[PDB]
Parts: sequence; C-alpha cells; structure tokens
Amino acid sequence: NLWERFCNWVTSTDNRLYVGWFGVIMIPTLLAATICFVIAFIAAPPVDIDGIREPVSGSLLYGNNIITGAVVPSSNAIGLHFYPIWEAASLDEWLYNGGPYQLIIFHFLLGASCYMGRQWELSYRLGMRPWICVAYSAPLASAFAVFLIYPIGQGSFSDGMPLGISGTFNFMIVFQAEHNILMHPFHQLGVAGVFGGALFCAMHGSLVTSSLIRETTETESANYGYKFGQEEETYNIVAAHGYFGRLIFQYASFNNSRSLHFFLAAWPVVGVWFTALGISTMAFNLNGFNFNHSVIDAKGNVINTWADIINRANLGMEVMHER
Amino acid sequence: VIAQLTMIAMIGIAGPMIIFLLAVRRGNL
Amino acid sequence: KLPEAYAIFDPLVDVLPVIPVLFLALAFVWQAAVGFR
Amino acid sequence: TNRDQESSGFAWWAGNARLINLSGKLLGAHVAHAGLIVFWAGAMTLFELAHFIPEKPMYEQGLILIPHIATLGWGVGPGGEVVDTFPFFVVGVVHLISSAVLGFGGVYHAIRGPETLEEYSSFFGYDWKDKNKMTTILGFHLIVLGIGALLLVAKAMFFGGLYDTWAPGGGDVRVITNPTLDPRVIFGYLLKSPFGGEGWIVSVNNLEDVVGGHIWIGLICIAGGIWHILTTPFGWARRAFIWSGEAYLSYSLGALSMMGFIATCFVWFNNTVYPSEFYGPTGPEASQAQAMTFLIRDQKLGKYLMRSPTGEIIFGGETMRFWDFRGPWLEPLRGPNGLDLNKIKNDIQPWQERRAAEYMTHAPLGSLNSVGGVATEINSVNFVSPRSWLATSHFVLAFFFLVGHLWHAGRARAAAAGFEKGIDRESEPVLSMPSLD
Amino acid sequence: SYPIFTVRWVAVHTLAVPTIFFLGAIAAMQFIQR
Amino acid sequence: RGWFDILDDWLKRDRFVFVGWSGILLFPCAYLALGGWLTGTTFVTSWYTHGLASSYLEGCNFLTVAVSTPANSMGHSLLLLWGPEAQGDFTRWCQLGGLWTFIALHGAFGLIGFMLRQFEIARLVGVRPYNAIAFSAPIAVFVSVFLIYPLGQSSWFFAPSFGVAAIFRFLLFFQGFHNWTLNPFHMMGVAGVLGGALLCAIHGATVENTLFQDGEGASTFRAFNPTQAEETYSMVTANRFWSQIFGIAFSNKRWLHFFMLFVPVTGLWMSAIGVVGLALNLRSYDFISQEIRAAEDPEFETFYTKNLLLNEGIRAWMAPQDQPHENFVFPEEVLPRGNAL
Amino acid sequence: METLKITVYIVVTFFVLLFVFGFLSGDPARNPKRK
Amino acid sequence: RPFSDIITSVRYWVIHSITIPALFIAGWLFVSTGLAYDVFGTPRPDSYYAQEQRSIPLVTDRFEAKQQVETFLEQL
Amino acid sequence: GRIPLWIVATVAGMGVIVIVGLFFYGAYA
Amino acid sequence: MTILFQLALAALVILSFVMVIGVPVAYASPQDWDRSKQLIFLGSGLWIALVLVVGVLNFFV
Ligand code: CLA
Ligand code: CLA
Ligand code: CLA
Ligand code: CLA
Ligand code: CLA
Ligand SMILES: CC1=C(/C=C/C(C)=C/C=C/C(C)=C/C=C/C=C(C)/C=C/C=C(C)/C=C/C2=C(C)CCCC2(C)C)C(C)(C)CCC1
Ligand SMILES: CC1=C(/C=C/C(C)=C/C=C/C(C)=C/C=C/C=C(C)/C=C/C=C(C)/C=C/C2=C(C)CCCC2(C)C)C(C)(C)CCC1
Ligand SMILES: CC1=C(/C=C/C(C)=C/C=C/C(C)=C/C=C/C=C(C)/C=C/C=C(C)/C=C/C2=C(C)CCCC2(C)C)C(C)(C)CCC1
Ligand SMILES: CC1=C(/C=C/C(C)=C/C=C/C(C)=C/C=C/C=C(C)/C=C/C=C(C)/C=C/C2=C(C)CCCC2(C)C)C(C)(C)CCC1
Ligand SMILES: [Cl-]
Ligand SMILES: [Fe+2]
Repeated sequence: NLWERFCNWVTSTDNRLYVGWFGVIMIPTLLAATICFVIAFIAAPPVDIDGIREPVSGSLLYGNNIITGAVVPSSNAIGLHFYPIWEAASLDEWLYNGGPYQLIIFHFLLGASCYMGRQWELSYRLGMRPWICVAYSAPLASAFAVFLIYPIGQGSFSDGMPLGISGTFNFMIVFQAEHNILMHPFHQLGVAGVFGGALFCAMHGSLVTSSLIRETTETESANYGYKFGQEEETYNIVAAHGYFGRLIFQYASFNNSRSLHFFLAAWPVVGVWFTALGISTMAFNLNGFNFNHSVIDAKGNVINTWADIINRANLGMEVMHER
Repeated sequence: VIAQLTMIAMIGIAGPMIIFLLAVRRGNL
Repeated sequence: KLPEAYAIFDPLVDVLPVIPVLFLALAFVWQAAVGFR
Repeated sequence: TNRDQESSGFAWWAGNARLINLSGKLLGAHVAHAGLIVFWAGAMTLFELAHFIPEKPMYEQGLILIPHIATLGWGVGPGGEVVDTFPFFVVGVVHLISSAVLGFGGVYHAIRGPETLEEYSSFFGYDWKDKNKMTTILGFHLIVLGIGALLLVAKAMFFGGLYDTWAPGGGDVRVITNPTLDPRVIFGYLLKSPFGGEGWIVSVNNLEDVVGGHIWIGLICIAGGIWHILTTPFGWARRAFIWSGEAYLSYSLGALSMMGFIATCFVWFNNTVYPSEFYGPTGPEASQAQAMTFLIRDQKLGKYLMRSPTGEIIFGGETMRFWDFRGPWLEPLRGPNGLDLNKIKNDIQPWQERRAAEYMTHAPLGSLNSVGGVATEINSVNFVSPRSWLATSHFVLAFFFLVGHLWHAGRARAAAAGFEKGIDRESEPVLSMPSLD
Repeated sequence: SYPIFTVRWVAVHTLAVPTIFFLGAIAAMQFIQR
Repeated sequence: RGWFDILDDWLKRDRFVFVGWSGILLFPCAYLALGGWLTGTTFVTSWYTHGLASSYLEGCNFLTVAVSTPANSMGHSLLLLWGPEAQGDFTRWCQLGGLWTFIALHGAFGLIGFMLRQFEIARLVGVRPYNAIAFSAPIAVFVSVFLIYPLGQSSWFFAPSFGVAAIFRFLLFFQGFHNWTLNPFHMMGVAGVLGGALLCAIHGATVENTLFQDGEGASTFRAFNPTQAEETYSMVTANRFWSQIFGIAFSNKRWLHFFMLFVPVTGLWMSAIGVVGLALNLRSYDFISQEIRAAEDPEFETFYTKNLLLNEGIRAWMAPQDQPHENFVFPEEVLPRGNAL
Repeated sequence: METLKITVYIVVTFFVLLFVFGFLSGDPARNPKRK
Repeated sequence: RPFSDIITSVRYWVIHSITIPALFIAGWLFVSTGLAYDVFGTPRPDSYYAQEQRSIPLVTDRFEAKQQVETFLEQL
Repeated sequence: GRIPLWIVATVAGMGVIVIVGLFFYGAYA
Repeated sequence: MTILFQLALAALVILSFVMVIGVPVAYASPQDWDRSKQLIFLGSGLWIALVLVVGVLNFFV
C-alpha cells in the first residue's frame, strides 16, 4: 500500500541523501531556519534588542557587511516568551522585536537534534557501529548552551548568541565581563580540547602522511597510491609508531590503531562537552574563579596579581555593555 | 585538625586493608 | 550543630560524606590487585 | 567465572558489562549502589547538621539536604524559622543505618550469593528477553513508586503537613486538607507551554495542586503496576522496542536525563516546592526584590514602573524580563492590572520589606570558589546559592545521562541486530548496495 | 645484567630531584602566615 | 674510525630516550626553559617590573603565577645575566625580568632543536619528514607572538608572560587594543583550530564506528594487530555514510590524512601572519565606512559599534595597572561608562 | 495571523505524526543484518 | 631496566626512602629559613612597600635599573 | 622479595592526593 | 547515662569498623567458612542490638 511504499522510500539507503524519520523532521525545520536566516541576514529591519527603543541594525541592506552583519536576538521585553509570528499584532512588530531570531534558533535546534538522530539512523541501516552521533553531541550541546540554555538561565532570549560574526564577538566579550569564563576550568578544558584536537589532527595526519607506502613516482601525486576500497593498508603503522616512539619515548606512542583513533575521537569531544557544560553552568551564574585581592601584604595593602588585571578589564567591559 | 586527618587516613587505609588481606589470604578477590 | 551528646564524633561526621568517592577508587585498587585481567 | 576478558569479551573498563546475564551479582551491584545513595543522604545530612547554625538562613550556609527536610515541615515553623533540629538528625541517622543494611545485602549478593537466580528461584530469576517477567518487575516497582507518592500525600494531609510559603504572614507549616483532585487543573499543568509566563509543570504555585497531583500520580502508578503485572506487551510494543538489558537501561537513561533537566528548571524557577526561606530567592525573585527595595527607598525620599508587552504594570529596567515572577512577599501588592502603587505606599508589611532586602542581598550570583556577587567583585562574601549548585549539577548530570542514553540505545540496537562488534568482512552491507552515482 | 647509570637515569633524575625539592618548598609556602 | 663517526654512532644508539645530534641543542635548552618557568613561578616576583605578585612564594596559585616580562624601560634588551643591566647579579637579574628572556630564548632554541630532532629521527627511521613540516606552525606561532610581536612594539613588556592568567590578560589586551577578533587572519586561525578539532573528532569516531569485526570480543581494541596488512575499518562504508549524511565524503585515505595535516597548520600560519601585522599596530581595528556612517548617524548601531565601545572600556579601565610605566592617571569622569552614552 | 497559525499547526502535526508512526512501523527490522 | 621491575624491588625503595625525604626537607628549609627571599629577591610580606609611602618600585632606567632596585631596597 | 606493583601504585596515588589536598588547603588558608 | 551512651556509640563504631573490614574478607575467602559465618551472624546481631541500644540511650540522655 501507500504507507509501506512511503516507509520503504524514507528508510531507503539508495537515496543520494538519506532521509529517515529523523530526516522527515530535519529537512523542513532546517530548510525553514536556512531560508529565514538568509532573508533576515540580507534584509531584516533593525531589532530593538533592549527595551529602550534604540534598535540594533543587523542586516546587509541596513548598512552591514559580512563581518558586522547578524540576526539580532529577540527583544528583552519578550524575555523567554514564545514569540511566533501569530503572537505579534503585525509582521513589522514581530520583526522589530526580534522574532526571526526565535524562529531560526528553534528550527535550527530541532533540526540539529534530528541531524544527530539521522546520523544514528543511517549508521543502523548500513550495519555500522552507532557512536558517530555521540561525537556530534558535543557541538550540538554547545549550540544548545549558547542558543537555549544560557537564555533560560539569564531569563531572556536577548542573551542568546547573535547569528553573526561581530555579534558572536560581542557575546564572548559580554560573557567574559559577567562570568569570567577564562578563569572557569570547564572553558579551560574546552581550550585544551580544541588545542589538543588541532594538535592531534595535525599529528595523526603528519604521521600517516609520513609513513605512506611508495606506490607512485615523483611526477604524480602520492594520493594516487591509494585506491578506493583497497584491502591493504596504504601506510606503514609500524614505521609511524617507531618514529613517534623515538620522538618522545616508546610508551607514549600508540601501537594500536583502534586505541589511537578512539583517543582522537575522545579528546576533543570530552573537551567540548565540558566547555558546553561550562556555558550551561555559568547560565545559572556559577562563574569562573574570582581571585580578587588574594595577595595581601603585612600592612593590609593589596598586592595585585594577573587576575586583578583581568578583573580591571572585566570591569571595563561591564560598565560599557550596560545602559 | 589532627582528628579529622587521622579518621580519613584510617578509612582510606581500611579500604586497601581489605584488598591487602584478601590478596594475602588468596581469596576470591 | 549535632546533638550535644554527639560531640566527640564531629571529626568522624566531618569525614563521612567523602566515603562514597573512595568506593570508586577502591574498585581501581581491586582492579590493580588482579592486574586488570 | 566470568571475571576476565577471555571468558566475557569485555575489558576491565567495561567490567560491569560482565554482569548482564548474572542476575544475583547484578542484584548485588544494585543493592550496594542503593546503599551508597542512602549513605550519602545520611552522611551529608549529618555533615550539614554539624555545621548548621539554625539562627542563620539555610541558604547562607551551603545546605541542600536540610532544606529538603524543612520543605516537608519537619523542624520548622512560621516564616521558615527553625524551631527544632532533631528531625534532621533523625533523617540522617536512619539513612546511615539503612545504608549499612543495604551495603550488607549488596556485598552479600555480589560475593557470597548465587551468581544467577534462575536456578534458585523462579520469582527472582529473570531473563532479559522474558517480556512478561520484565513487565512484572516493572509493575512491582510502579506499585512501590505509587506508594512513595502516597507517602508524600500522607505526610502532607495527615502528619503535620508541608511548609507552605504561600501561607499568609510569611509562610507556615500547613496541613493540606483540600487537595486539588480535579483532573482539569492537573492535566492543564501537564499541557501548559514550557516557555516564558507559562513554564509547564514548573509553574505549580500552591501545595493543594502539588498534593492533588501526587494523589493522581500515586493512583496512576499503582494502576499501571497492576496493569503490568496482569498483562503482557501487545504486538505494537513488541515490534517497536528492543527487548534486552542494555535497551531497558537506555530507556531509563533517557527518562532520567529528561527528569534531570526538569529538576534543574524546577529548582531554578519554582519557589513553592523549593521555598525561598530555605533555598534562597530565585534569580527573578532577587531581581524583583532589588527593584522593590529601590522603589521603596526612592519613594521614601514612579521611577521603576513600565507598562509591559500586554498591558500590566511591572517593574522597570532589566528586571522587566522577570515580570512573570510571583512571590509570597510580592503578590499582596499586585492588583488586577499588575502592581498597584497605592498598595506599595500604604499597604506593605514589615515582613515583606525584610524579605525583599534579604533577597536583594542574596542573589543567585557566585563563583566556583564560592565568592558571592558579580564576577567583578572582591573576595568579600563566601556565598553561592543552593539553587545555583543544584541547577548546575543537575544540568551536568542530565546532559551526561542524555549522552549515556544515546550510547546505550545505539549499542542495544547494534547488538540486537548483531553488528556491535564490527562489520563482517565476508558480507559488508554497503558492498551489496548499488552505488549512489 | 642491566646497567644502572644510563641516559634514562640522567633524564629521570634531572626531572625528579628538583621536582621533590620544589614540592618541599611549596609545602613550606603552604605553612606561611599570609 | 674517526672521533666524529664514533660520536655519531653513540648519539644515534637505540635507547629509551633517543639523543641524536639535535639532542645537544634540544635537551639543554628545553630543560632550561621548563626549569626556568618552574623556578620563576615558584620563587620569582614581578614586583619591580609590573607591580604584581606572580609566584607561589608570594601566595599566588597555579592559575595566577607567571614569569612576567621585563619592565618596559628595558626595551628589547636581551637581558643577559652578564649583561649591562644585571652585571652578573643573579638576584637583580631575576628582579628585572631576566628569567623571561631566558625562557623565551632557550624555548626558541629548544623548539629549533625539537624540529631538528623530528628531521633526524625521520631520516634514521626512513619516513618522510611531514611531522617537522607540521611542527613549523607552532614554531611560527611562538616566533610571531613571543618574539616578533614584542620586537615590533616598544619592549619585551608587551609580549605574553609565561603564565595562565597572564596569557588571559594577553588575550583581553589584544581584544581591547587591537580588536584582534575582527582580524581576518585570526579568523582563519580560529577556523583552522576548530576545523582541526572537528576533523580529529570526526575521523576518530568514523574509524571507531566503521571497524571490521576481527575478533569475538565485545571490546574491539584487542582485534587489531600492528603487523597486519589489511585495513582495520571499512573505507567504503565510511564514504557511503558521509556521502548520504553530509553530501560529500573522503574517498582517498591519503588525501584525508594530508587534509588533517593541512587544516590546523594553515590556520596557525595565518594567525601568525596576523600577529606579525599586529606587531606594527597594523590592525583590522575598524571598517572605515561604518565609522563614517556612525559619525553621520547617531542612531546607527550594530554589534561592531558595540564592540568598539567595549574595546574603549577595556583600554581605559585596564591601562593604568597593565601599563604602570606610563603613569596613567585616569580620573573617574574620563572613564567610559554605558550610562554616559 | 490565525490562518498562519492553523497552517503551521497542521504542517507540524503532519510531520510529527509521520515521525512517530514511521518509528512505530517496525523500525528494528529495517537493518541489513537480522530481520 | 623495566620501570615496574625496579620500582617493585627493595633496593630502590631503601635508596629512595633515604633520598626523597632529604630533598623534600631541603626545599622546606629553603623556604622556611627565608633564604629563597634573599636568593631570588622576592619581597617578604612586610617589605613590599616603604614605611609610609605607597609607591610601587618600578624600574624606569635600563642601565641603572640595578641601582634603582638597590635604592628601593635601601629604604627598608 | 618483590613489592607488588599495585601497592606501589596505591601509595603513590595516596601521596599525590595528599599533596594536592595540602595545596588546596593552603589555597583556602 | 552520658558515659554509658558514649561507650555504646564507641562500641558501635568499633564493631561497624570490624564488620566493614571483616565481612567482605570472610565472604570472599570461603575456607573454613562455618566459623566465619557464625562470627558474621554474631556480629550482625550485636550490631543491630547496639543500634537499638544507642537509639534508646540517646532518648535517655
Ligand atoms: C557502584 C560501584 C560498583 C559496584 C557495586 C560493582 C559491583 C560489582 N562489580 Mg564492578 N566496577 C566498578 C564499580 C562497581 N562494581 C568500577 C568503577 C569498575 C571499573 C574499575 C568496575 C570493574 C569491574 C570488573 C572488571 C569486574 C567487576 C565485577 C563486579 C561484580 C563482582 C565483584 C566481585 O566479585 O568482587 C571481587 C572483589 C572483592 C571480593 C574484593 C572486596 C570488595 C568488597 C565488596 C569491598 C566492600 C567494602 C565495603 C565497605 C564492605 C561493607 C560491608 C559491610 C556493609 C558489612 C560486582 C557485582 C566483576 C564481574 O562482573 O563479575 C562477573 C568483574 O569482572 N567490576
Ligand atoms: C544508571 C546509569 C548507568 C548504568 C547502569 C551504566 C552501565 C554500563 N555502562 Mg554506561 N554510561 C552512563 C550511565 C550508565 N551506564 C552514562 C551517563 C554515560 C555517559 C557518560 C555512560 C557511558 C558509557 C560508555 C562510554 C560505556 C558504558 C558502558 C557501560 C557498561 C559497563 C560499565 C563499566 O564497567 O564501567 C566501569 C566504570 C568505570 C571505568 C568508571 C569510569 C570513571 C568515570 C568516567 C569518572 C567519574 C568521575 C566522577 C563522577 C567525579 C570525579 C571523581 C574524582 C575521584 C576524580 C554497563 C552496562 C560500556 C559499555 O558499553 O559496555 C557494554 C562503555 O564503553 N557507559
Ligand atoms: C532489591 C532488593 C532485594 C531483592 C530483590 C532480593 C532478593 C533475594 N534475596 Mg536479598 N537482601 C536484600 C535485598 C534484596 N534481596 C538486602 C537489602 C539484604 C540485607 C538485609 C538482603 C539479604 C539477603 C540474604 C541474607 C539472603 C537474601 C536472599 C535473597 C533471595 C531469596 C529471597 C527470599 O526467599 O526471601 C523471601 C521474601 C521475604 C522473606 C520477604 C522479606 C520482606 C522484607 C524483610 C521486608 C521488606 C519491607 C519493604 C517492602 C522494603 C522497603 C525497603 C525500602 C526502604 C527500600 C532473593 C534472590 C537469600 C538467598 O539468596 O539465598 C540463596 C539469602 O540467604 N537476601
Ligand atoms: C516507569 C513507568 C512505565 C514504563 C516504563 C511503562 C512501560 C510500558 N507501558 Mg506503561 N503504564 C505506566 C507506567 C509505565 N509503563 C502507568 C503508570 C500506567 C497507567 C496510566 C501505564 C499504562 C499503560 C497502558 C495502558 C499501556 C502501557 C504499555 C506499555 C508498554 C509500551 C510503552 C510505549 O510504547 O509507550 C510509549 C508511549 C507512546 C508510544 C505514546 C506516544 C507518546 C508521545 C509520542 C510522546 C509524548 C510525551 C512528550 C515527551 C511530552 C511529555 C509530556 C506530555 C504528556 C505533555 C511498555 C512496556 C502498553 C502495553 O504494551 O501494555 C501492556 C499499553 O497499552 N502502559
Ligand atoms: C644547547 C646549549 C645552549 C644554548 C644554545 C644556549 C643559548 C643561550 N643561552 Mg644558555 N645555558 C646552557 C646551554 C645553552 N644555552 C646551559 C647548559 C646553561 C647552564 C650552565 C646555560 C645558562 C645560561 C645563562 C645563565 C644564560 C644563558 C643565556 C643564553 C642566551 C645567550 C647566550 C650568549 O650570549 O652567549 C653566546 C655565546 C656563545 C655562542 C659561545 C660561542 C663560542 C665560540 C663560537 C667559540 C670561540 C670562543 C673563544 C674560544 C673564547 C674566547 C673568549 C675571549 C676573547 C675572552 C642563548 C640563547 C643568557 C640568557 O638567556 O639571557 C637572557 C643567560 O643569561 N645561558
Ligand atoms: C559510616 C562510618 C563508618 C563506615 C565506613 C566505611 C563504609 C568505610 C569504607 C571505606 C572504603 C571503601 C575505603 C576505600 C578507600 C580506598 C582508597 C584510599 C583507594 C585509593 C586509590 C588509589 C590511590 C588509586 C590508585 C591507582 C590505582 C590502584 C591504579 C591506577 C593508578 C591509580 C594511581 C589511579 C565506620 C565503620 C568507619 C565507623 C562509623 C561511621
Ligand atoms: C560489590 C563491590 C564493590 C562495591 C561495594 C559497595 C558499593 C558496598 C557498599 C557498602 C555500603 C553502602 C556500606 C555502608 C556501611 C555503613 C555503615 C557501617 C554505617 C555505620 C554507621 C554508624 C556506626 C553510625 C554511627 C553514628 C550514629 C548512630 C549517630 C551519629 C554519629 C555516628 C555517625 C557515630 C566495589 C566497587 C568496591 C568493588 C567490586 C565489588
Ligand atoms: C505530581 C505533580 C503534578 C502532576 C504530575 C503528573 C500528573 C504527571 C504525569 C506525567 C505524564 C503522564 C508524563 C508522560 C510522559 C510520556 C513520555 C515521556 C513519553 C515518551 C514516549 C516515547 C519515548 C516514545 C517513543 C517512540 C516513538 C517516538 C515512536 C516509536 C518508537 C518509540 C516507541 C521509541 C503537578 C504537575 C500537577 C503539580 C506538581 C506535582
Ligand atoms: C633558571 C636558571 C637555572 C635553571 C634551573 C633549573 C633547570 C631548574 C629546574 C627546576 C625544576 C625541574 C623544577 C621542577 C618543579 C616541579 C614541580 C613544582 C612539580 C609539581 C607537580 C605537581 C603539582 C603535580 C601535578 C600533577 C600532574 C601534572 C598531572 C596529574 C595531576 C597532578 C596534580 C598530580 C640555572 C641555575 C641553570 C641557570 C640560571 C637560571
Ligand atoms: Cl554590548
Ligand atoms: Fe586515520
């Protein structure tokens, strides 16, 4: 019947892009968010993100370039209220109060959650092990933290991250002002995760590239030494392990390819998990370490540290981003 | 204070004391 | 504070909530005793 | 027996996965872990009690378990004042002793007890694929949970009552005589929007609705337990779910992750079942209390009011994002169109002003080394609100349990289908598919 | 059989002797009246 | 044979720690840089150069200790222990910030020694030296940030100090004074680092989830043999998965691993070029058209203008204590505030 | 505004029902191995 | 030569039960005597400032910075 | 004869924990 | 009876330490296990009795 044929098409592995049931949610929500984002980034009117009726213009047609353009977060007067198009008296009122931001972020968060589900679904249909979606849960948690969890903790979607480049930088600076994220150990774990992920990416790439088995000449690219779907390994892992064991010491080098690739997956995913949780916990104002006036001399005079310089900079940000 | 450190050292020995006694007696550890 | 008869057990009460964490550590000790077999 | 990699297939770091088809040892692990939970409850209660100053507010002293006992009305009086501290000691001691008993049982079943229960008994021996036995155990536990909910109901209705912060005068321990048994209100809470101004079940604001909802949930859990004892899963349920131990674990992990997020929002927003006398003010509560105190001062010398997106008279400034806040110290001063200026000029009580000042000082703002105030504050006050600790900890736990749900649900599906150990080289499913292009 | 004083010994001890010296110094700093 | 061949044979013997010819440069310089950092963060103050406490002996913790830069009046002096500033006095040398130049110079030559070690071990083992090529990017970052940037500026004082919170101060200084987030070279660096982390996670997860079943154990790590000839995971299945999930997928494993080399190395090199630009205050501080529009129109407000306001606040509120040699006295009225605009 | 609300509600309900009944329609059997 | 095989021997623990506490005590006495303050020039908690004036002794000359530090240290 | 390796690991871990806890105790004092 | 109750609580603590450190080492070492089983039974009964005695003596202080 019609439903069985529809189910066979939805779960078909022969489609060029897999759909699945997570995809029947993912495709309309992501398409809606994408179309609304492109239209808002090009041509949205200024948004009164505060309530002081001093709007912030974010679109290209109102005087922004690619760097300074953004989709401005919804108004502080909205707060955490659900603000669809039909809850505004007019479309111009909806645009003025930052409704496009809410539409885009809600469709995007739903679509990206279903993207994670779709990754699981295709891994199940192909007979794969299922944990690519677990690795994807770290950037997804980061997106949830900056778009949903931090507004919930602060009590307004005006505190979500703006959908732009300079808006992102504004979000970072104001967050450091109010929460001292640099001194938060979860963000330090996140920096360790991304710096280590870049390091281990460059390292694994350079060690595999270093130990490629000679299949070509100097007049051809080495990439043609590999054929798609060949049974034999294209590089010598023993040579790479011998190099890396001599580079530091023997037991700092993986001899197991599966352990090595698990470490490659695990380090940045755990780090980004912790930095997403750091944003989500500073949402409830559990802030980074506050080491103000932690060194006092015998006469009671405060001896400044580097943390006090950081505090002076944070105070400078704080007095500027208000009113 | 000395009492709190003494008590926590006593408990944190008591755990490994179970492990050591079972290793000596060749039990089902 | 504690009831006044329960006065010499304040250090013991002070170290009581730490104990479950040690259980986790104890597992590794046990796993080190058998060589992580 | 099955305590290594060669016999079991699992490494030491997955060694608890050796317990899957070993019912007696698995029961021992569960009972010992329950002993750990009860031990933490009792020991943390005794630790909090030992440093407890009953005169100071609880939220100034870093307490999270004593406020749970005080919310049940044990040891407290009018205004949240502590009139006795012995019930806290009783709760902690009984939990500690019961944890000794549970630890004894868990250690016994893990070491000395039979490794499998299917030989020793048919009532306790279970198979993971036995759907009827799984529903029977689920029914038993549902009856137990319903009895626990009715125990909360019996505490509220027949034994002293609960602490009602909405009681006039500043809150008091009240006996719930008329619970809201109307299913319209209860399932309207269930059907309310989770967004701002509505807030879903987090927005329950009176203990009558709390007790009525717990009567409903106790009866529903008992009825579902009886239903699962007396029935077997239907064809759609058998075709829909994976029936194995890891699958059941993953279902519970998803449920617990959702419950953790709900509890985070409950302790962050709700000041009814988490009264501000014990847990401190909420973020919205502290901001509105600052606005109220500043208005009172500035009038004592019109500068703090606006007109809201829908027409109500609300406080001005950034606190306008928190205009949906409702509190016992504030609702006497709110008329039909919002906050009436005449009620804040000649109708306020001293207790409301004292609450507003205390809540203005103790805003839920703090650092990880437990320093209060904003991030740009000197290390002067040592205070982070219990609401912040509970909300942050349970968000972290709820997220990690969502991750665990994804892990175990994927692994349960892959293991049921039979490719959890990898792709068969002799028959790779992609190789039999036609190429995409 | 195995020799004692090798390059590995030198590397270990150049990392380990000042480590213990500095740890003792830092503990003595922990017991300084601020 | 000769003494050179005997020494070369001894230097390249298989031991627990390979030495090599490059070890003669690497091990003393790396040891001195690490030991100088530990010594400075344990014992050495920053009181006479910065007016800061920066050691464990003064009561700082692990986050707030730093070997701070020399005072701005030192200029770009090498600050040798035997030089004309310290004149052999070790105590004065520590008080004047000589440990900073000690660590920076020994760390630079240690990084050179480590890259030479990568070349030497690659030559002996018989592999191509792509690990040294990849290590050129952290060296470019270190040279641009710790050497070229202070050499462009007035003194070593404006280089980053070797500490956690000092590095955080360096980040906030670059935001406030350089608008470093707006710089496209820093944006390419951020893209390189975050894309490298993405590639690391996604390649590890893809390999772990497309493994061939090579053993009956549920833990799949023991089913890999290092001397085996077959690949341990299905590239065809991985390609199919990412083709149907994302649209595109790697089909060449060698190109995949070269791309993993390429992305973070290129990002770090672009960020180093941007820092070289910032050494001469050649900032991407502003967009001229937006400044002209804001000057004409007082109601024109974007996130870029708000960021410029935040930078002005950072500069004015941090400059008197961050640059105490300038003797900045900013009265409270000239300090930028949000309620003053 | 209200006709838009009804249209959005109908579309959202249609896709959510597709999701729910699709995962109810024997999804564990849709795998290249067992069943 | 295996690290486990030597740290599990008795001679190692005799030698290092001698040597490790001596180094720990040497570091402890380096700090607790006050010799670290004299060696590295780190001010004591009572020697950050002068008797009454509150001025940070920043060095402002390059070639006479040693004399400026000595002049400040001569004021307390 | 030979000390078991797990005993050395446990006592080294406990010494590490005591050192770290002393550093945090001094951080609070 | 402050001295009696404090002595009872101290005996409860010592017996709890013996049972904590002795019940698993007897459960996991099954040689000559009849004597271990009767010792565990006596220890459990004495521990329950000590809990009851400590509770009533707390009520009697
Ligand atoms: C909440 C934590 C918890 C619990 C309850 C368990 C429970 C269990 N694990 Mg386990 N495990 C854990 C955490 C936990 N694990 C962690 C964190 C790891 C990772 C290191 C492991 C790794 C692991 C492996 C690798 C294996 C187990 C196995 C087992 C089972 C048999 C253990 C056994 O025979 O002990 C043997 C050990 C002893 C007898 C030593 C003594 C231990 C006792 C119980 C200490 C009790 C202390 C306590 C204070 C005493 C109170 C008594 C008093 C109340 C009277 C058992 C049910 C095994 C299994 O599956 O069996 C088939 C197995 O092979 N576990
Ligand atoms: C009620 C919850 C629950 C239960 C019963 C299980 C049960 C199981 N899990 Mg699972 N898991 C859970 C939640 C749960 N999980 C959550 C929330 C996550 C997400 C983080 C995971 C992620 C996970 C993975 C990734 C894996 C399992 C695996 C397993 C199996 C073997 C576990 C084992 O031996 O661990 C042994 C225990 C340890 C090695 C201890 C680890 C130490 C933790 C990570 C650090 C704790 C830090 C602590 C909270 C705070 C700091 C303490 C301080 C001392 C530093 C077992 C069936 C394995 C599996 O699939 O086997 C089939 C496996 O590979 N789990
Ligand atoms: C999850 C809980 C749980 C479960 C399912 C079991 C299950 C089992 N236990 Mg076990 N046990 C437990 C907890 C549990 N135990 C605890 C906590 C202890 C320590 C006191 C013990 C100590 C223990 C011993 C010493 C022995 C068993 C034995 C057995 C087996 C036979 C039981 C029987 O014939 O009793 C029939 C049923 C009864 C006698 C009814 C008991 C009613 C109890 C006492 C009152 C409960 C009140 C209330 C419902 C509980 C509220 C608790 C709440 C606060 C959490 C069976 C597999 C025996 C065994 O395996 O032999 C081979 C055996 O010798 N158990
Ligand atoms: C811990 C609690 C628990 C658990 C695990 C189960 C488990 C089960 N029950 Mg069950 N049940 C319970 C409590 C529980 N029951 C109680 C308390 C009652 C009494 C009211 C019942 C009454 C009951 C009946 C009458 C039936 C079951 C059935 C089933 C089986 C199929 C489940 C299923 O597909 O539902 C999953 C739910 C759906 C598919 C419905 C759609 C849900 C939508 C898509 C999600 C909406 C929720 C959303 C997240 C928002 C949450 C709030 C929202 C309500 C506003 C399964 C074994 C069935 C069965 O096989 O009987 C033997 C069956 O017919 N149960
Ligand atoms: C791999 C070895 C190595 C390398 C490359 C360096 C490199 C450096 N060290 Mg260094 N150092 C080392 C090992 C090393 N060190 C060791 C092992 C120690 C501990 C003993 C030190 C202790 C140390 C201190 C205490 C200081 C340095 C400093 C320096 C820097 C400046 C050195 C300088 O100006 O003299 C350059 C000298 C030469 C290059 C010698 C060249 C020899 C020629 C070619 C041979 C001919 C000379 C002739 C025979 C002599 C005639 C003299 C006659 C006319 C009087 C430089 C980066 C200074 C610094 O960092 O300043 C901040 C500083 O103060 N070092
Ligand atoms: C209530 C109370 C009590 C009880 C108690 C208990 C219950 C206990 C138990 C306890 C325990 C249960 C303990 C344990 C401990 C443990 C430990 C202390 C451990 C540690 C560990 C470590 C140190 C580790 C190490 C390692 C390894 C081995 C391997 C790898 C590497 C490392 C390093 C990680 C008593 C009777 C007193 C009295 C009354 C009160
Ligand atoms: C299976 C196993 C395991 C685990 C185990 C467990 C987890 C157990 C538990 C256990 C438990 C869970 C225990 C508990 C105990 C307790 C007790 C023994 C208690 C006691 C108490 C007392 C004696 C009290 C006292 C008092 C009073 C009365 C009042 C106030 C004061 C005081 C506190 C003094 C492991 C991982 C290791 C490994 C593998 C095997
Ligand atoms: C106490 C209380 C209350 C009440 C409450 C209630 C009455 C509750 C209930 C609740 C409920 C009544 C809930 C429910 C839930 C449900 C859920 C959560 C579901 C889930 C589902 C699922 C998970 C499914 C899945 C699926 C699909 C989607 C398709 C196919 C496949 C499968 C089967 C997987 C109130 C608020 C008034 C107040 C306060 C207190
Ligand atoms: C500058 C100088 C010098 C040099 C010296 C040296 C070379 C020294 C060394 C030093 C050293 C060589 C030191 C050491 C230190 C160390 C320490 C202080 C450590 C600590 C540790 C800790 C604290 C631990 C940690 C850990 C880890 C990392 C991981 C896990 C966790 C834990 C926490 C356990 C000379 C006279 C030649 C010349 C002139 C100048
Ligand atoms: Cl701003
Ligand atoms: Fe790879």
